[PDB]
Amino acid sequence: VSTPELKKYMDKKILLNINGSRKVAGILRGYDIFLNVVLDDAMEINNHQLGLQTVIRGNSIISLEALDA
Amino acid sequence: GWKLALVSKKTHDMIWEKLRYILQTQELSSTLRESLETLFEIRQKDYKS
Amino acid sequence: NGIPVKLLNEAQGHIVSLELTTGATYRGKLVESEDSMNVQLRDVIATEPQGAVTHMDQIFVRGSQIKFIVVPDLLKNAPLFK
Amino acid sequence: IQVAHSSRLANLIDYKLRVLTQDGRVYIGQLMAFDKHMNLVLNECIEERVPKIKVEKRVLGLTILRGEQILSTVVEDKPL
Amino acid sequence: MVPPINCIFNFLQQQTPVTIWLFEQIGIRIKGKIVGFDEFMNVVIDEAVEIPVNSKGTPLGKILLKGDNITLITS
Amino acid sequence: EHTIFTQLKKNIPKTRYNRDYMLSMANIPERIINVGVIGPLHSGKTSLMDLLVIDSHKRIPDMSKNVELGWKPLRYLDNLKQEIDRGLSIKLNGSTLLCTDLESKSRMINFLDAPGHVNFMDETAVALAASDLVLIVIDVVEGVTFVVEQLIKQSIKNNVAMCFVINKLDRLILDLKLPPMDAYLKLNHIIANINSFTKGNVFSPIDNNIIFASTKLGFTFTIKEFVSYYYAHSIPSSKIDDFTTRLWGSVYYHKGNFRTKPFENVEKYPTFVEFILIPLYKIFSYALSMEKDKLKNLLRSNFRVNLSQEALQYDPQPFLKHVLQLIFRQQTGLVDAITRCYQPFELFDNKTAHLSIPGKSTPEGTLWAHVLKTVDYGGAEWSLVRIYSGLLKRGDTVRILDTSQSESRQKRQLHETPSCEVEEIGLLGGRYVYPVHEAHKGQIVLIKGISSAYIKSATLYSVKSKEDMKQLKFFKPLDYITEAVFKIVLQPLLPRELPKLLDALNKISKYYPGVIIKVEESGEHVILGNGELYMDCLLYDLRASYAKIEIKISDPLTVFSESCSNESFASIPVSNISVAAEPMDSKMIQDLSRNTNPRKLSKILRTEYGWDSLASRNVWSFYNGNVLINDSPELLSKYKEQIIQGFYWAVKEGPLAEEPIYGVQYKLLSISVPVMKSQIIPLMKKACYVGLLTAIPILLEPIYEVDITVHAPLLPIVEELMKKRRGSRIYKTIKVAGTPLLEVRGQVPV
Amino acid sequence: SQDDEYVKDWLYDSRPLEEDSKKVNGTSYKKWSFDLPEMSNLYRLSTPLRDEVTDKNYYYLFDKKSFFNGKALNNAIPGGPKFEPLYPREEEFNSIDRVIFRVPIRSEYKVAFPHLYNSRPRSVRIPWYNNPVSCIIQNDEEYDTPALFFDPSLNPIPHDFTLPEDFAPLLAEEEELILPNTKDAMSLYHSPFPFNRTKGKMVRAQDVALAKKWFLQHPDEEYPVKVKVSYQKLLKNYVLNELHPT
Amino acid sequence: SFCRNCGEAGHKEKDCMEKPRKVLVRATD
RNA sequence: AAGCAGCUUUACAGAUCAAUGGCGGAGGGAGGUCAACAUCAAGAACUGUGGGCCUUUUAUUGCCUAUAGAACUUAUAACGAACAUGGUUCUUGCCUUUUACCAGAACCAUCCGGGUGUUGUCUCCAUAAACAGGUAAAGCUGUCCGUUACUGUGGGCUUGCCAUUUUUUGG
Ligand SMILES: Nc1nc2c(ncn2[C@@H]2O[C@H](COP(=O)(O)OP(=O)(O)OP(=O)(O)O)[C@@H](O)[C@H]2O)c(=O)[nH]1
Ligand SMILES: [Zn+2]
Repeated sequence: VSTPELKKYMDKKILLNINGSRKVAGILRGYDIFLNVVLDDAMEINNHQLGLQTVIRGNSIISLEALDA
Repeated sequence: GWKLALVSKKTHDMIWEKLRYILQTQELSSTLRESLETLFEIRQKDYKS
Repeated sequence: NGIPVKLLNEAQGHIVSLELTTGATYRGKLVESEDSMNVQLRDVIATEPQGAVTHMDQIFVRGSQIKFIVVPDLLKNAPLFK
Repeated sequence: IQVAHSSRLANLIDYKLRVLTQDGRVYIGQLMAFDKHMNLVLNECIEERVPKIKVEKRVLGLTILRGEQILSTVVEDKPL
Repeated sequence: MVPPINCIFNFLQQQTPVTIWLFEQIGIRIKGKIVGFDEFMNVVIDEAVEIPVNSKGTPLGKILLKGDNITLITS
Repeated sequence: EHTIFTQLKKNIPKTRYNRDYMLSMANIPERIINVGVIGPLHSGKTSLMDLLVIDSHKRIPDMSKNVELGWKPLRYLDNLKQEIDRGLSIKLNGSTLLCTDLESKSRMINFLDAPGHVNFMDETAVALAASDLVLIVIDVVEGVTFVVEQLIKQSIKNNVAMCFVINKLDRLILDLKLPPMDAYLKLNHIIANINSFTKGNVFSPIDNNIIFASTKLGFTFTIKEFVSYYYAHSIPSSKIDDFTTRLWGSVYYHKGNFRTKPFENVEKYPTFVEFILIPLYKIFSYALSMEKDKLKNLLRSNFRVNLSQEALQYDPQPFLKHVLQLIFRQQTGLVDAITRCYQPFELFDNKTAHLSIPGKSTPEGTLWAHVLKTVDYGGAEWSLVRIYSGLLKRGDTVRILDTSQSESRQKRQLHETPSCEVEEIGLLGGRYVYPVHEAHKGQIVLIKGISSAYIKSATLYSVKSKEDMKQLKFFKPLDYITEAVFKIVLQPLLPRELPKLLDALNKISKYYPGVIIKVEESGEHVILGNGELYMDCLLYDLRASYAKIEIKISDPLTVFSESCSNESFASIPVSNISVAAEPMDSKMIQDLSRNTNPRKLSKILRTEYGWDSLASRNVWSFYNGNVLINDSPELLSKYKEQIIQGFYWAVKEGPLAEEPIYGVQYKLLSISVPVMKSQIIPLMKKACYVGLLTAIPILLEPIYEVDITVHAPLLPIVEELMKKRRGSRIYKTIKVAGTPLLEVRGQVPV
Repeated sequence: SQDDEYVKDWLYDSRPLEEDSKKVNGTSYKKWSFDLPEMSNLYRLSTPLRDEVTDKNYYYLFDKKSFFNGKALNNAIPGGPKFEPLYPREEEFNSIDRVIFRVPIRSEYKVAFPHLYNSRPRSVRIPWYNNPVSCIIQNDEEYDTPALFFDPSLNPIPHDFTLPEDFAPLLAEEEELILPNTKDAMSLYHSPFPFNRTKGKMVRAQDVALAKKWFLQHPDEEYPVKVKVSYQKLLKNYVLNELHPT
Repeated sequence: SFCRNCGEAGHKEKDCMEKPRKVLVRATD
């Protein structure tokens, strides 16, 4: 019923934390009522970059920190 | 106005109500609105002129 | 509304702990807790079950993988119960 | 360890509950709040983990528990 | 705000190559195009290739993708 | 003889909440919301705080049976004896309450009853300087007056949040006898005026912007409150939000549908009327007139409450207040409105910057608090302090800077402070002081030991290091909304009681902020205040609480500022610096009276008012109302601040009647200069005096703008009073909608 | 009949409702409580002996405290009584050399704002500054108007998603916005103390002051000398009784 | 105006002589 | 807010006709121009219980805390939505001395009365309420007696309802 109010959290370099103790880097380009996450891709978790913009199903995300200081 | 009030008060009341409706529950013109306002004012004093 | 969602909304600002399904026990201030429990933390220290300890600025959690949250004992007294 | 002829969780509120969880942990302590999802907000929570023996005992206090992580709850005795 | 709804519409517009990670599906990536759409994550991808990752090319054809298994949807 | 105040901690009222929990959550900077409720005269805002206080506390001892019924309003924050017998609020008096949202997120709210009488509005400015959010309580039967317009404009100009408790709905339903369609058009007219006088911000009961109330009758309600109490079970729980956003407006409802246009054969009421007002109209009319044995069935079936056996045998006004306190069962939705209106990040960073210097931030180790005013609270004197950073304790050494000295040290901050220790700290309760050891960030509190080392407002700060006072921000001298104009001249009757009166005036210059006390030559004391009721409350405070001596006071007098209106026919030098004088433009003096480096000033003056370039580049400084223009650069800038201090000392006390000089521009044409500074400042003031008197002088008269509410057939009588008093003109006669009143926005000299 | 139907059975008794039990405490006759039709009938029959002054703002210069200020300041009010000066007061600062004469200070100013317009007041009670502007509609048309209508003195006002069909408003069971007692109950609701309520205790027959209403108002119009002297002297007795709580 | 009680002119409801429903004078003295 | 599950209730159909356990009972209701005792002008101000702390011996004072209660009047402050009278002293008037006065103040009083609590008495209407200990008072307690503690009909609601990411229909 409640939508995520990340509207002052937009365009942040996010360290995601997903299934498998893995991490995803991405700037916060857009979201919606499911909290699916559009993010511009970066070096993903010796290290590699795949994708251009990713739509993230939120059930993958264990947590996410904002490295944007 | 005054005469109307004296004789057919109910009728006058009805008329007033109608006017009010026109003012509020209808997209009236500016001039029309002004006229309505004037009428209301007159009613308040009961035809001073 | 759900009573623990209210009690998490009433703990917004104190130092709460957060055990997750990956075991990543976070601890710090609370910022947000919606009806669907998006939990946000400032001044948060992180402790893993493996012994990994980190510190970070501000974190978001999507609530689908939260085990439990340790509320402080300050909210036991008042006011949502009686 | 006793009980009355109880019907549902709300009439047995504040009691000394043992709570079984999916992750091999047993939470013992009193209750203060529930929900539709059996979201127990335990009053004086003590967490019991068994690393492979010895019951790793942990003091928590007042904890909101998300209900999907819960397996089943046990009623022990009266409070106070 | 630009939605992931309209971002999957932009994936429909573009059909650029795809590197999907999958939720509790470790050594399988799905590559190809993104065409479908639902109010849920129901989509479709034809001529899909399931790639295990360094952490070969396994034979696979079409996929109707029922979205209970998704970590990434990228293009 | 002075207050109603509970000194005893065994006789403070118990709360439903726990006050120890209230302090225990007070450390959180984002919970505590400061509400300074400001209003017009007699808006019910004190009565609004009665609802919150009676909801919070278990048993107030001051509630008699006339209150527990609900006959006489429990004016609980009106504790001064002047506030008792005048029937007004005269000083800032609020409370600290825990208050729950509809989500039951309970927060500490520090209320502040701004006095709403228009000659008290300086202290309302205190409440505007103290508050994150403001409940602008608005009469229905008077509507948006000019005072409402200025409170809106000033709360926008202080970067403070906006909520409107539209009070007095029973005066629609019972005083004005209005039908629901006409009262709905009345509320449309009020909210349309509100959304006109606010710049780009829509307020509507669709949002949580506007709360409705009639606070004599025990209730207030948001539409979110009313839907979430009573339509929460008839509607499935996913459809609440887009229902509450279809209540207010021209939305209609027959059976399940929602057309914006009305229907054909049923012609019925809008959704707002039929879902909000029409049950509320039926509540009022059935609590008054219906037989009692049917009211229990209606309030049990519909509103799910029970009338007790004591509640059956009440009287119509307390029975109706008890019915409304069962239906609108508390004041929760008001607090949910205050919660959903104010955000900390988007408003607080500019609200901490308007009443200070706009800077980056402060460290959280150092302390930074705004001492708003001393208060003559119960017992001794306290000091109303909002902590913007840090943590105060009892016995904390802290430095105090009176804000009159806050500009000049700010210049020294561009590029020593009396540190009085805190004696005691208590929460600003109402008629009780709850002593608290620790006051946190964002918590309005009262402090004893500070009230000596300053006069009106202070910047209370503790610094721990050397470089952390470099980035410190000082608070401005608090912009009171009306200048003190109404003058009395004061002298004690016996000359031997002269020092005590001085001490009394010291207390007054602390207690009442807007009064300014000028000590003249003859031993007389010019006392300047905002108006008449301000002055006789001031003089009761002299003659009965502070001095207890007998006073000779003069008549009503006025500041009579001296000014210019024409060319000066002579540029005559004076020796003991030949300077002319020109009048300011009317638009320019208006733009300068709202107190609005050099390249921005030169570009604004040259592209707005039509200035010369030589006049725009060559300006010393601005005192308010009057500018100083230049026409050997070392000899100019060698005595820069000496010329400007002589200019200040000249325009503070003019040539004719020792008066301020307001509205004259000085053109320093030339200067003939040869221990020098003692012959520059009085030569500068003689030069300014000659420059004034070479033009033909005018004596300026302050003009009150008048608010008049009069029942319309008593309208020409007002013109009689506007005629028989000279200088008085009616400028705008407004028909206040839906009421028999007229608002006249006239003007009259002071 | 048919206008005084609720009270005629018991208006003219020795004690009106001493025998009945649902209206009165008992035959000791020490408490009373009325139904609103009985109460509205008692309101309507007693037009000549009640307060038609229902506004409290009418007593601006005419309060108890206003008369206390008139007494303490040797000062007359036109409708108000005159007294002795409480203080025998006799004899640079407040001379005509230093006084701007613009507003002649009428004594109504000196009783209205007593600390401002008086050099040297003492024993002065703080006067009740005004009530808000009582906009009470009087409904004085021959029992012809409903209880809720738009009065002739009122200024005019110059301005998918679905739900269940059985989703009703609150109080949708009843159609009538007003009742046959609503026009009477609203008139009762704005009345002063005797009629403002429907229960109370028995204030005795010598303690129900009926003419006290008449000299606490202004004199009506063009009454002669002796009658204005009567109003002034009865106000003088009233204020000498209110100054001294025994 | 006239009387609300009886409709006759001259007096008000507070000084009407008929009971509220919803001439010759001893003079020349 | 129709229904079902649950809980509670009375009319009950039922297990014992036990030992239990809840509720209710261990001498009524309405009152009365009935009186008796309190109590009613104040740190906005009240008591109950308990702890702790200070005198040179812990006594009568006075505080800090914990909880349970504050009936009656009180804010345009007052038991009374009304209002008299008397005394003393001072200051005015009438004056021809006092009483009787004019009329203001200050401090006191006296009268018509009033509220609330408890006790008792009286009137009207009714009617396992049995035994034992005490106080200034009560089912206060012990023994004890009805519906009845284990189901179903009939009422009330304190609740829930009428797989597709964030819990309950699978990592
Ligand atoms: N008829 C009616 N009167 C009301 C209502 N609400 C308040 N009042 C009256 O309005 C008065 C408002 O006075 P307060 O609000 O207590 O004092 P205040 O508003 O702080 O006064 P100021 O500070 O001078 O503005 C109250 O004394 C009430 O008698 C209402 O809803 N209906
Ligand atoms: Zn008549």
